[PDB]
Amino acid sequence: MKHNNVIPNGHFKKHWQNYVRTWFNQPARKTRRRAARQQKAVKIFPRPTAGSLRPIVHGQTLKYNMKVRAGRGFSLEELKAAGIPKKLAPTIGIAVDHRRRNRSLEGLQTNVQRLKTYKAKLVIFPRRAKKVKAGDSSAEELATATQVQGSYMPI
Amino acid sequence: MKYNPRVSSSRRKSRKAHFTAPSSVRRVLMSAPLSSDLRTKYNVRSMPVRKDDEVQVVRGTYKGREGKVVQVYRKKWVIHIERITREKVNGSTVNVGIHPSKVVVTKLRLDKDRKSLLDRKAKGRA
Amino acid sequence: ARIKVHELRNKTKTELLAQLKDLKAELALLRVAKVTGGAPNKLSKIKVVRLSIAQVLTVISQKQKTALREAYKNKKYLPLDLRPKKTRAIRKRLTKHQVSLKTEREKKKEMYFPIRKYAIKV
Amino acid sequence: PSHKTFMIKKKLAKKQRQNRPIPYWIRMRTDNTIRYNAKRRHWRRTKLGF
RNA sequence: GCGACCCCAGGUCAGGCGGGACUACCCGCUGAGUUUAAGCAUAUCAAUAAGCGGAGGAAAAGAAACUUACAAGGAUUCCCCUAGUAACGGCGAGCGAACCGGGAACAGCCCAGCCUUAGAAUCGGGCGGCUCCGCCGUUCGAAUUGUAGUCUGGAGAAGCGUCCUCAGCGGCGGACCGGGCCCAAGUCCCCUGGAAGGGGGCGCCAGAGAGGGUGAGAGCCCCGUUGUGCCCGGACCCUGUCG
RNA sequence: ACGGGCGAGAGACCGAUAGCGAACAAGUACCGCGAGGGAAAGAUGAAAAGGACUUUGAAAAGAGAGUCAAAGAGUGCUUGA
RNA sequence: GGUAGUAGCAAAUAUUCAAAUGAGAACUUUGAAGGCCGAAGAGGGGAAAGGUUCCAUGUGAACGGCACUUGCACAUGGGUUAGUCGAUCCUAAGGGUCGGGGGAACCCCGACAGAUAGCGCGUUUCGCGCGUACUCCGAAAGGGAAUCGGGUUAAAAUUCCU
RNA sequence: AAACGACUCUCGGCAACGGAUAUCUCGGCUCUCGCAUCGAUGAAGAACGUAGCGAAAUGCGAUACUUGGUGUGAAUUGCAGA
Ligand SMILES: [K+]
Ligand SMILES: [K+]
Ligand SMILES: [K+]
Ligand SMILES: [K+]
Ligand SMILES: [K+]
Ligand SMILES: [K+]
Ligand SMILES: [K+]
Ligand SMILES: [K+]
Ligand SMILES: [K+]
Ligand SMILES: [K+]
Ligand SMILES: [K+]
Ligand SMILES: [K+]
Ligand SMILES: [Mg+2]
Ligand SMILES: [Mg+2]
Ligand SMILES: [Mg+2]
Ligand SMILES: [Mg+2]
Ligand SMILES: [Mg+2]
Ligand SMILES: [Mg+2]
Ligand SMILES: [Mg+2]
Ligand SMILES: [Mg+2]
Ligand SMILES: [Mg+2]
Ligand SMILES: [Mg+2]
Ligand SMILES: [Mg+2]
Repeated sequence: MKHNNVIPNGHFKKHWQNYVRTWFNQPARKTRRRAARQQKAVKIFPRPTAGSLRPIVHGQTLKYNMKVRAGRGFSLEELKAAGIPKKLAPTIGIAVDHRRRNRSLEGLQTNVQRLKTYKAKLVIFPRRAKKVKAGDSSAEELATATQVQGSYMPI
Repeated sequence: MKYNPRVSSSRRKSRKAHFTAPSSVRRVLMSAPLSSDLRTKYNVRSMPVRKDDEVQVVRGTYKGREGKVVQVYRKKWVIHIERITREKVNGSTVNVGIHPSKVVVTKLRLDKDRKSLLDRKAKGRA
Repeated sequence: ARIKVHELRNKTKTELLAQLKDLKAELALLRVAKVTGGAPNKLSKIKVVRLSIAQVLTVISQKQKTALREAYKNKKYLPLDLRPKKTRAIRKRLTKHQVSLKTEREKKKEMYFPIRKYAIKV
Repeated sequence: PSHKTFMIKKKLAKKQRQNRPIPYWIRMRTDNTIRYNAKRRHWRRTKLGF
């Protein structure tokens, strides 16, 4: 060691050359993920490609509590307030999270309004074509049904 | 430009495939063009060379020679013609190998399979 | 004079056995000729006779196996040599029905709340 | 030795059969690269090590 | 002496299961020293090499006895960042995570226990049938020292209302995959050459000028290449429609 | 995740002392009691047309002659420091 | 490459004469002579070890440290015959094991923690009586059922023939 | 009389020795992608055999360089025969 330099602390004393991960497959990984997404979209047609609806939640800790992001799933309290049975929500594209507690009225009300908007914007095909049930949509609505590619409810 | 992902442009792979081709593939690889009259009549461009086919050489020292094919030596990638031969130092006569791509077929030996192949080739050209 | 497989299939077991015996005797005679400086014409027949013997044996074996398979059809506990080979792991696998088995509550869940067909437009 | 096992004798028989020159017609084959029997053995040069 | 049960013994009894092989990844165990510290013992090398086992196409993990202290997130896994940071360390040499935040992907569930007692409603074997990966009938056996069913904390049981939801089959297609067949254009004139595939002239094809072969740098000699058309077979899964 | 298995596509990589040890009957020949160790070795010509025949020699071969565009390409055969 | 056609070819008493073959003979074969091994051999057989080296015919090159017509080299063929000779059977020092006891496991101890194998009599194949936990490996010199002459091949014989 | 010759050395042509150089390549190395399929129904490995003419490699199992089905459609080939 010589001269005025920062004290070196390179962590290269083990057999590090046997644990090097290169990224020569990055374009291949991107292509494979795009192919998987396209196959999934074809499979779930006409359901939206963005996936199931997610709640609006706050960021954790003082650094991000001013931020709003997407949570795992809607709380049981939110589903009850919105009138959506918890056993039915997953089947109609609504994620359910039985763990999330509701501590404030603002978040619960925001998620209830979000669920109401989703219900207003939702079209449900009947289980059997010739049979129409309570939750099914009219033929006019069903005819003009298409798959949505991007995020239908940006947060 | 090649676009099929299951075909290779590698020189090494193409050479290996050609030089390790089995007899059935070698037969197709050993194709020759048909004459102008035969091409007009059958609406076909080229055919695999057969034993009893009539052939006219169009390249090399035997550019004018013609005759009947007498052997298709697939292992050697050459055919043998009736009178296209040469004399050794001994004085005996040996046939000279000619590559099928360098000859022209003037008369085909026709059978059921040959006619079927000719019809199949003509159908695509329409 | 050549042996045709499709003609062998139309013969009975006794005739096939007699032909096999004749072919074996001819092969033995050809071997004797080979060991006694036989001519190339006789030597070339060894391959033909061996091929004929193999063809006759194959036809006999296939007929016997077909008969055994027919006899054991619609029956459980077949002979091991007549059972499907596949692979060991495949043979050990659970059947499709066993794979699809589930509890009553799971059946009720799939009957009551299956994944619905829906779109998001209006 | 005079006393030998059956298996050793059979192995020795195979070794004797393998100790011969190549057929002459092998050299005339199209695209032939074999010049001689590279695995020839002499009882005094290399021992079988059985 | 007979009978019931219990534990155990012998069966080439009827029908099944297991051992072993491979190494790139994966799971469990065991486990150094060379080396660095300018010596060396803690440390480092390394929770590594060697050694002993166990799987698959991935494995492992996985549905909070979690993260945090926020206006709160919400199974597991992986990537970026956190971060060479908090911490650890003859506080020397060195070592060194996690949460938040942004992304890839997303999926949730099954049991034990109180709750049939108007009868084990459960399951295995043999035998006989059937539209045979299973269903039905009959007969033996397992099981009450508990097989089915309900329940799993997100709940749930019971009671009362609401009248909201729930029951298959078969045909023809689409989607996916694996194959088969045909299909463009010069080998025209002159020269050098053993051989034009070289030079010069005149033409042509091109959604085909990727590549290879043939007697020397070949788009048009041959196989192919590009783009259509037709044909065959799997996967019984997804999807549209029809009776 | 994936230096094994089966099957594919590529490369500003190596070009026979290089590149895997191995472009070849290479994990072969060979060595070691054994555990193990482990090579060397690619190029005629377009086509064998692979040199008939004469002569000298015991023979290997030499001198002529012949094939080929070429033997100033004659089977350990492109070139040959 | 120089060294260099140099260092070396020297232990085991020794060769000689005539003829035959051959292109070629100090080195092959025949005969004669002169010597050696001298029965605890330079003779005649086996065990281990080797594996065709055994026998016949032929021979370009290489090899046989000079040479070769030659041969334990090369090439093509041939050759090893058992009721009696051996293995095979028995057990020795010991080895390998069940069960049991240890062990993460590869594995360790080894009849020591245990319902042994089975063996005899008569039979409607069932009954009766005995039954101390290995009926396994381990000797071509230990133990041990049985062959002798005579003859025979290029090469086998107590094996082939009588 | 140090001339001709021999020797040594040196320079050039030619001929030897050796296999460098150049031009090649059915091989190697590296990256990426697809799939998931060994075994008591006896695997991997190991041995012995098998062709008219083979020792090795490759293949195969006394049906032994292959039997049978199907596809393709006139060869295999070093020689001989069918
Ligand atoms: K500095
Ligand atoms: K039953
Ligand atoms: K239960
Ligand atoms: K090497
Ligand atoms: K040359
Ligand atoms: K001689
Ligand atoms: K134990
Ligand atoms: K014991
Ligand atoms: K003995
Ligand atoms: K006698
Ligand atoms: K000179
Ligand atoms: K076949
Ligand atoms: Mg798993
Ligand atoms: Mg920083
Ligand atoms: Mg995160
Ligand atoms: Mg039953
Ligand atoms: Mg040239
Ligand atoms: Mg073309
Ligand atoms: Mg004595
Ligand atoms: Mg001898
Ligand atoms: Mg035990
Ligand atoms: Mg005994
Ligand atoms: Mg080079």
